[PDB]
Amino acid sequence: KEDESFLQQPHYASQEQLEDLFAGLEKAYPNQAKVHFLGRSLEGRNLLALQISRNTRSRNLLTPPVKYIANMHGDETVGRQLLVYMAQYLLGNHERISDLGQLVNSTDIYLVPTMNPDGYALSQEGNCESLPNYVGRGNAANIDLNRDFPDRLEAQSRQPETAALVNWIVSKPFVLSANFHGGAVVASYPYDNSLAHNECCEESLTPDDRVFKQLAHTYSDNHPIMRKGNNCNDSFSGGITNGAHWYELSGGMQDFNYAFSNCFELTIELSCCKYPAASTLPQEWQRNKASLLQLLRQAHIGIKGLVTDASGFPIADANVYVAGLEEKPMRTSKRGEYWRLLTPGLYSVHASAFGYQTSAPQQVRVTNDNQEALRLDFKLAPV
Ligand SMILES: N=C(N)NCCS[C@@H](CC(=O)O)C(=O)O
Ligand SMILES: *[C@@H]1O[C@H](CO)[C@@H](O)[C@H](O)[C@H]1NC(C)=O
Ligand SMILES: [Zn+2]
Repeated sequence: KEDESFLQQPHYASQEQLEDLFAGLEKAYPNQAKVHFLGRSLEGRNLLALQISRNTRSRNLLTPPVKYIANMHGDETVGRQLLVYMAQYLLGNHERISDLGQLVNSTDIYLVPTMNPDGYALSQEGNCESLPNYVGRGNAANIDLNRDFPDRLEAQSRQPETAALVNWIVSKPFVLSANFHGGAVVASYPYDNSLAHNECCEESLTPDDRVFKQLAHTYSDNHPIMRKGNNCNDSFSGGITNGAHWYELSGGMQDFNYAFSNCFELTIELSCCKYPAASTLPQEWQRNKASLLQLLRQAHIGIKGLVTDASGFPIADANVYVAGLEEKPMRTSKRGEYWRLLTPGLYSVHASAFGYQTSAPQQVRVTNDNQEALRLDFKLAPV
């Protein structure tokens, strides 16, 4: 069975240990592991993302790009190690274990163990609670990166780390995403704030709330402890919550994904203790293992397709609308691809684009039973 050797030596991987491991994977696995440079922190540390794919050279048409980010708050560390574990796990098992082999073949996966090296470096292993000043939580300038992203409710010069990720997030048609935090145990989804700007305990839901709730439940349902809902003195029905309803915050990465791209990002809290000890890590792995795989496979629900010429040629930046979800259109990729995550049910989908007559609508029955999103294409005539 499984090659999970990465557990035989519980410890937190340093910046050097991380760069070193990502290079090894790249040479260990020439065609499926590739390292991407996103940028650098204030203090020179590399912000890196390991891509895993069927073929790292390109992205197969209609393969969903997805990302996992961790450790944006430097003192919230478990997610960090879990992503380090995932990388090894996927690679070293994908040819041996069918499910995984199939996961990897069908999904374009990016792993970012840390997004705040400087923050991490300043944090102290063992601290369940953050430090004085919230040192380690924010970056080297002590600003909270989860307040530093553009807000949907209203041109860089943010923190290096923010800017890097902003650039990245809009650079590819990411379909699904999650970022990991510590302090509590719960699956949180958009929106994190509202026009009312309420302190807490008031839902600020998303047009795609159903799907979001399905995503959050996918992770929590598969997490033996999160599923409970009464962790760290918190009470979260079904182990999930709306960001805003928990408490509002502005400038977060989560809502930035949704509002400025196609991407559907969840916020996931892994532990009550922000920075637990290594010996804890092997347990955290076994719990989150299923929830991290199953969530990834949620990037396959709904539909996907091509908006194309009469020349049968891809229209980029086309819009694909779903009746009742018209406030969140999908914008096609340069190759005219789109993936529209959907809850089970039946929908009328249509596509439009400037200089093109808006397509006639198509009705589709979305059962999320099969391995890959239902194909559904569009040809548009120029006006
Ligand atoms: N209440 C909302 N909107 N989100 C909770 C998750 S992010 C939060 C908690 C964390 O850092 O883990 C933060 O402070 O950024
Ligand atoms: C994944 O891709 C490999 C190589 O293309 C192929 O041999 C295999 O059938 C695919 N599916 C898996 C690993 O289940
Ligand atoms: Zn956090």
